[PDB]
Amino acid sequence: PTGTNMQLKNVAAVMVTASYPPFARQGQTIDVVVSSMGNAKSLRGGTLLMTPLKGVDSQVYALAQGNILVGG
Amino acid sequence: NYGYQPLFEDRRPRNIGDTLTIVLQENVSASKSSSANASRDGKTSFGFDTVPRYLQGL
Repeated sequence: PTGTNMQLKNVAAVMVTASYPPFARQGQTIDVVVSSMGNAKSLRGGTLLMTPLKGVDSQVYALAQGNILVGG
Repeated sequence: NYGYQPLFEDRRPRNIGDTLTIVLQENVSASKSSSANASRDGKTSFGFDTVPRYLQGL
């Protein structure tokens, strides 16, 4: 339901950036960079859910999901 | 297929067929007035109640 307040401590909104390689085929894997937006504290031991990756043409090209590695 | 769309730039109409919101906020007021006036009045009077003898012919 709407209206009810929700206070969360384990969720952080992030932006995901990636580099599309030349001559790319479907099924291949690329590395991504995950950067926190808002006022989160740290991303230590986090897990990224499904994320569409779009270019400047507003069309999808890759789906991202995995575990974030922080040096600490 | 769509062209290049910026991320941070505001939603602006850029081609034929895009939409825009117009807020009709018109308020025009004007007036004018003028007037003029003129007046003139005059009155003269002279009398002679008792005329003496030496002025009686005049």
